[PDB]
Amino acid sequence: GVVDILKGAAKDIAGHLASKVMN
Repeated sequence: GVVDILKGAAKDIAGHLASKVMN
């Protein structure tokens, strides 16, 4: 289940990062 935790983390990190890409 570690993946769920790790991946769930990338979502928050990559989420904010990719947020600027959408523009």
